[PDB]
Amino acid sequence: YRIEKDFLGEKKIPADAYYGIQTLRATENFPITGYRIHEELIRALAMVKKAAALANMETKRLPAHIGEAIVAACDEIIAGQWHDQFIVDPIQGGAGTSINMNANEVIANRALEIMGKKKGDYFHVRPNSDVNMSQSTNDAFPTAVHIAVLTLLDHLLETMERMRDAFAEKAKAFDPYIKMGRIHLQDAVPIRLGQEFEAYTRVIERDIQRIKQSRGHLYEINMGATAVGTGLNADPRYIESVVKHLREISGYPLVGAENLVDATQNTDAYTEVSAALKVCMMNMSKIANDLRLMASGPRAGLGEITLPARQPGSSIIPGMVCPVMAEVINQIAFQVIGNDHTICLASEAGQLELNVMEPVLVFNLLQSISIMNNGFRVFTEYCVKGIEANEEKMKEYVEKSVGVITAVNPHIGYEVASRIAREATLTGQSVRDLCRKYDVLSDEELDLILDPYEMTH
Amino acid sequence: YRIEKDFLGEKKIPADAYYGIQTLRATENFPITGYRIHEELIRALAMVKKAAALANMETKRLPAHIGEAIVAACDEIIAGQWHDQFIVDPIQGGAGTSINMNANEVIANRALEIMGKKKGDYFHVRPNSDVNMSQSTNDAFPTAVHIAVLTLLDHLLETMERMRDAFAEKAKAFDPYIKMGRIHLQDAVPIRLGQEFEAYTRVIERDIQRIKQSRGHLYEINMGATAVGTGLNADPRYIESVVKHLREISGYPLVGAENLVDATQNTDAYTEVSAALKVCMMNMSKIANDLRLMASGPRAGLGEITLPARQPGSSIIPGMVCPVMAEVINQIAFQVIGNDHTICLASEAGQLELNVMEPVLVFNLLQSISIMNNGFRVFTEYCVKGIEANEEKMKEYVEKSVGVITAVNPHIGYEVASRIAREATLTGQSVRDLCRKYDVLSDEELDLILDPYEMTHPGIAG
Amino acid sequence: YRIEKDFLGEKKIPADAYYGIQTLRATENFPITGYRIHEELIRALAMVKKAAALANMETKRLPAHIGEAIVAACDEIIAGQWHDQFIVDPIQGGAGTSINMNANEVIANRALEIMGKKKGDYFHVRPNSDVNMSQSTNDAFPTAVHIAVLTLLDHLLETMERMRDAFAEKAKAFDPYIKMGRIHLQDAVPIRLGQEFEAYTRVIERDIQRIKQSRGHLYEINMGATAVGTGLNADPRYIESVVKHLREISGYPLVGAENLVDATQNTDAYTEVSAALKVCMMNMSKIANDLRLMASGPRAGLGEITLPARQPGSSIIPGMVCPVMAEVINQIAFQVIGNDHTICLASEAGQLELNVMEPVLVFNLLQSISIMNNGFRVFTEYCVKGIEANEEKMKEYVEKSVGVITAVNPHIGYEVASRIAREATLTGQSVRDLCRKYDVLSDEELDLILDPYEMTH
Amino acid sequence: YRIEKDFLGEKKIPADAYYGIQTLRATENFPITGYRIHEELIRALAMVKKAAALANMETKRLPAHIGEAIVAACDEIIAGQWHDQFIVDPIQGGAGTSINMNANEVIANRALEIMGKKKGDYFHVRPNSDVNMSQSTNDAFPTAVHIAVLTLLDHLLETMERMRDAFAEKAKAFDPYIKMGRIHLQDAVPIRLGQEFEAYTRVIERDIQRIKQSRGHLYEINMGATAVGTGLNADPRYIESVVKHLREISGYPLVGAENLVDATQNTDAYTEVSAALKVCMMNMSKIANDLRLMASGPRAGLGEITLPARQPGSSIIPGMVCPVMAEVINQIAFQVIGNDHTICLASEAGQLELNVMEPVLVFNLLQSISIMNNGFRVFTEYCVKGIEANEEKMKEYVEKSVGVITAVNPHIGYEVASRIAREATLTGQSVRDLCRKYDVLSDEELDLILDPYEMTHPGIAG
Repeated sequence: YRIEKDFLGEKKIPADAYYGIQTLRATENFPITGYRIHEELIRALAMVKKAAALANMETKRLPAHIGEAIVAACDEIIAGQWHDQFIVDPIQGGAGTSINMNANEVIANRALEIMGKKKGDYFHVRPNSDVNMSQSTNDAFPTAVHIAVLTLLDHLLETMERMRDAFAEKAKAFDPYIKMGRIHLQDAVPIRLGQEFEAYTRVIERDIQRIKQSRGHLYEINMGATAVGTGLNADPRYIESVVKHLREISGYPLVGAENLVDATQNTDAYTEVSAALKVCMMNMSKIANDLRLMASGPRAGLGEITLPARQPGSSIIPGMVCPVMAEVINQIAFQVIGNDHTICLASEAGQLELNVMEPVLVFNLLQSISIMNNGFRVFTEYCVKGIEANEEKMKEYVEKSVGVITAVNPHIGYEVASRIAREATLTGQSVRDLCRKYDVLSDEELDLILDPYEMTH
Repeated sequence: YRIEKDFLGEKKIPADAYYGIQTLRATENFPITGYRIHEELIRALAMVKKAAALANMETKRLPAHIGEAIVAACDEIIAGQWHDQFIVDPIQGGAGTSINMNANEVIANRALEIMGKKKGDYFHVRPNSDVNMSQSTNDAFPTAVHIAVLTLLDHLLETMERMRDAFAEKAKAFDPYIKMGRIHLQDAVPIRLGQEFEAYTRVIERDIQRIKQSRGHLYEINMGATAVGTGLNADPRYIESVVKHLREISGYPLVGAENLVDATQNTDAYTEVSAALKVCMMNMSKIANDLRLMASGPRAGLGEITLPARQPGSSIIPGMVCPVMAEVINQIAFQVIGNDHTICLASEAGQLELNVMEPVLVFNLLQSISIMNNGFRVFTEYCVKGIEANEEKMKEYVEKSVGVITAVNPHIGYEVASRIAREATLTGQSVRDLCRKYDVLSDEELDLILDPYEMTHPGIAG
Repeated sequence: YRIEKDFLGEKKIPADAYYGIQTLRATENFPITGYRIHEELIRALAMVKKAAALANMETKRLPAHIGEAIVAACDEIIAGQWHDQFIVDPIQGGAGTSINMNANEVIANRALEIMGKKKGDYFHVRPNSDVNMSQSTNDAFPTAVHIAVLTLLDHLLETMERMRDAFAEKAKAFDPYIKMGRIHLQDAVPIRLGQEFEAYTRVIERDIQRIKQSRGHLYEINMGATAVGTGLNADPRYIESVVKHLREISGYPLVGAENLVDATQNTDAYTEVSAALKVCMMNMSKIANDLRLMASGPRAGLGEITLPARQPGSSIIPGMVCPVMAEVINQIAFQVIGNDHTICLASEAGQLELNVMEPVLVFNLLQSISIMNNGFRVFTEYCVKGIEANEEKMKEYVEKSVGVITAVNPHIGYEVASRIAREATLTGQSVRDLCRKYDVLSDEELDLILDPYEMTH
Repeated sequence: YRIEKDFLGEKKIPADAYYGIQTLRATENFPITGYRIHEELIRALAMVKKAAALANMETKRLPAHIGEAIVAACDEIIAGQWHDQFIVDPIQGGAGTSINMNANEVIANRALEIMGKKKGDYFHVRPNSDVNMSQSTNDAFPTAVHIAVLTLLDHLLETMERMRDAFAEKAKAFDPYIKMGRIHLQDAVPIRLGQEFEAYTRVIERDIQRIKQSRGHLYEINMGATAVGTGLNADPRYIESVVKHLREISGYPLVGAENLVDATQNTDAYTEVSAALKVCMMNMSKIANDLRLMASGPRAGLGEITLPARQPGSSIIPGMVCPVMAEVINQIAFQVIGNDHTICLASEAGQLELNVMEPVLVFNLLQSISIMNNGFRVFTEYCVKGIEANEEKMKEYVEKSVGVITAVNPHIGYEVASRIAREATLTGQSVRDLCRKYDVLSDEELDLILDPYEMTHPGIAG
């Protein structure tokens, strides 16, 4: 077992632990969710401390002795080694200092090991002065967040690009199938199933464009802002360097933000991304609700489509297939939305030079992106691609629908057709037979006028 | 065009206008929605200034010649006269001072008229010193709000009490009608339409109880808190009196809040009411969505019920009758909810001794209660009461339904019924006719097992 | 008094009223808020019915007799005449049919008058068959909404462009004033007031760009979609015409949307705009909260700035100036946000070929835009432009702040300065005198190192 | 790697695993958050399956040899053994069937072990037929949730009861300390720090009462509703028993809900609790924001109080101690609220006889209650109890404060004090020293008028 000390006092650290006291304080201070910070944040945090070491060696302020040990340790965390040592709670006080410190304390103790030394020999490698040199919480943490968010969004757009492709196929596959369009859930006018799926396809096209764009503002990073944006204690040479390194390390077209005070106090890049995602899920939640409708049944329901069975839907009803893949999408949407409200609240709570609510914000932000990526992947494969149509059921609905009379409207007028249609719904007779009862159009005119393939117009 | 002044400068007031400069400033300062403050708040504001005058006369500090003129003017605003004059915007800066002052400047100029003077002759009847004596914005405005909110809530509960009665009838009416219960929209086991409507009836019973309770905290009023809650420069005798009067005037069992600092800085009474309403509308929005489904018609949908036509549903489709009464309920719910978020935000934004966001809060609060009361009234009368069943459509679904096999399960055993169920799904034949094809059960027996009542009670249908 | 009839029955219309029965039904059916539909929607509705008349004459299906009377009536409503006759409730059932009908019934009865005839002579001019020809609720109403929303957004961006200009001046004006940056509300490091106002200026720059972009999707309009998107009962010639007219009439670069089924069932254009606005107000609500802080006082408070007095702030405290212009901005933000939640809910509730919740949606959407435009206009003039600084109070804060020791950190190290800073806060002595007590830097090194104008970095 | 099958096909289960195929499917189907379902739900799930076994033995329909093995396995999960095995994702399709089945497949395979068999030997102990007898997803899962929610709420109220005690002490401690009340952040009239803390104390008192009440509706449980609420194929004797057992097992005064259709389709019990919590956190988030203000320090801010340092506040600024305990409260509030929106959305999305969104609902609900209980515990101990006052800083603000003129107003009159107040603002001198400069009041008199207690009670400070 180790022992370490701080203003507050002395603390017993497990000897296996690469994490230090400031992390131990925060695990005691903020036992809130007991989740762990997103994996992709840890990776990003390591990329930053590395670029920071690299830059501090380039400006001959950090000894290459220490910096290379740090760089070595970073590279391992980047590779995915020491994640289990990041143990602070995503929901935490101190504006994300206890996250920054968790990285500082782990990268140090593992740079020690790599110098052959032992953990807690902070003398050789110092969390504050060496790992975190030229840096504050207030530039490292967000710069990480920016890179994390970007990586996840890029995963998202891949998954969505695939999802769009999936819907697009079903557009083509179902293009020739005729069905009843519904409006207020009331039977309206003929439409082809495939036109509905094109509709889905295009809203998704748009979601992709909006989420793509949300990234633009993230490419700007506040590195070398230090405390407030003033960039005190940072050498412009370090600032120029640490960015180029971050650009190389990350593989992202990052750029120093033109105003550092601005990029340090404003959280609008995040609210913007969340906003784009919320929109996305509103759309998808709807499309989900549609599929669940059309798949209602299989007898006392619309029964226009069928979705791949993925599990026994019920515990007591034999032969129960529930639309569970859509359902999960619905539920995800409810998350993302609720998360947006958290994000927004947090974004607003900012005061003067710093927003201290960044943690819960980022927790929800990153969560939102991940959840969607997962939901979409499973939904693309397990449900969407496997959707099948009941054309005979769908054609039947057309053949027994008053609503076809919307085609006889420009010859007979809305008033003469409204009365024929009110009579047909009540008596339950075909529209054709009530047009021959009133003798309002001829039979050879009805064969033409009341022909279902009027969707194309 | 009369001229008035305050420590900022001078303004031209129309001479017709009973409202003063501080109101003019606010109409310039906050031209935001250009709505007018709720009618029921104006009434309440007048009730308060009246109780305040009455109390200030009773403690021999306001001259009876001025107070009675004020009381007279209040009584008219209560009766519904001078509402046109209230012209400040519900969304406004200043924590609701510009509302308080719009009541002060109108009650004064009309108490003037009533004592034979002319408007603007403030020397005699003073907005600040007389109308608003023993009072701050921070006690008059909320105390009004509390009375307003209570009156509207009481209208609401009457409307809902009536709505629950409406649903309850449809529970009884539809009690014998059998249909397919749905689960994930998939066909499950039989249920009677009336059981669904009892479900609606009871959630509403509960909504009523929650909204009823939300009122408790409103009965406490902070009158005589003055600026901050310390109650400084206000006489306990005035505080005791002004409450007593407000109780008589309003009709409500109001009580001075035990802690005035508390009742002046905390807005939790309001967030509490909103909360109760949000819950209410979640439930109703659901019930609405149900009805819209069950009325999916005319042919390509469930078609289990029909809701009264109230208008031509569509402009181009002949014969379209839409569930527009339910639809409006859905839309209201979305408001109430969004409003709760506004309310909550505003309630949280409080700092130290005062919450300055009370206006938008109250705007949304009062709006929510009103729009609900209205939505419910119209929905009760023009939809719920007029709902009818398609019992032959509903019974048909049962008769051609696989899930019915759960009811004849204990008399055939799981093995023999697993095969009858797999056969009925494939062939698509009724399970009754597959029970006498196999001749596992008698016709009389099947009458008793596939009884509307028997398939839908706890027990084994035997 | 007039009398009119429909399936439901006979109705007594005031004789003065240009509105018909279908409007009377809806005023009875939906006595919800008793507001009136936005003025700018009425204007838009008229622009549409006009383009529709014009197009129906061009395709020689509407008699020029009737159409020109309609066009005449439209032109007056456009000019702002008959607004008082639009009396249906913004929150209403029927997906916005009762709005469409209110226009139909007013434009007809006023086209009658302009033919010398009398109201209720629907025989001459028919609400359904003539005013509303080639049209459904489901294309007229949204196409209007699209034009309304665009006009209001354009007003908004003007107002905001002006607001940005206002902040930008204060950036320059306050550039030389030094103050204490605060972080978690704790005193941190020097910053210039003007850097704070640049921060405000740039977040606003960004808001403008996002709101500008939100418009793109609105330019696409679904005109000639009719019921469902299929475009049944609409002649492609009418479709081509009615757009070009709408483009000319409106003055907007409108375009027929590539898919009509898509633009008829998806409400993502609206959720997108709301989203952009919500973000905007999060930012502004913050900036507002900042100003109210810095203007706290005037004695027991920060007292770094002063805002124009705009009214007696209090009823009993003499000499009370409250930051009421900022406060109203805060309150507006709370609206816009809550409205976004309404909009989103409504947008999601869509089912199959139509979203029937469009009304409350549009009510909140249009409201949001208007409220902001108003709030911003008043806030730009009445508060922002008049903001004044208390430099002597702000300089004083610098001169008595431990936080200046962040500048002596790279020479002394974080550990030696953390102890000097913990001692100075407790004892309340200057940092200089505790650096000469420890003799850790010379006096000529402190004159340089602890010099406040380190913000520039 | 054992092999299992159901009507979809075959799967390879690790042999270590007590979980079955239906759980494996769901872990594949719903790899969403990769969180695990709350611990307290697992406990509850086990309590239910136990009461269910017990009841099915008591009604002579489950063999005692299987039931006791089940009961044994439940008791272990209750005791906290087999939680590792619960592996389905809180956010999942299927309305919480995959949770029910994860309990069924684990309790079975471990009841097997306990009757000497091997896992996968379902013949003997069957997930569906035995573990889940007399039960559907739609009664077991919610009944669990109800018990879970109750247990966490009871932890919450203990924590809050303690929190209110904490604030209440600071009310007493700080009762004599005078400071400037603020209004719109502008200086107003004197108030005592302790009055502010009593305000906090009482809002919390009220939060407790609201959360207490939210529980009432949870005590009603839908056990024996089976699929839809009709309760078909479940024996009233089982229903009477299984409740009785759940009451003993859980400790809670549970009761069979009068209407089972109602308690099966309505989710208003949950929206009600969330609502109460949201209100709570609005209040706390405010109180938090207050404390952060008053602790704005060290020099360039209010500096009226100090909160216990709990960590180095900053990484680059030496000496930075931040109000991190309050900050965490703020952040929690934002969660709870956002979660309420998720909950509400989900509650509304219900259709007809079942709400299939119950999982995300419950995930957020349970999360909200937990994170609150934790936030409060740590905030009570590491912040509230350790708060200290800067009474000389606070008294100084009073002594150099214009608003103090409201207190010496009745003894000088409005005319003479209007001029002393305009002079004190300009010159910046204390109003006490301007009262003896003009010699309008004696020093002894000023002691009594500018008394901490006198400036802050109802009355006239004389």
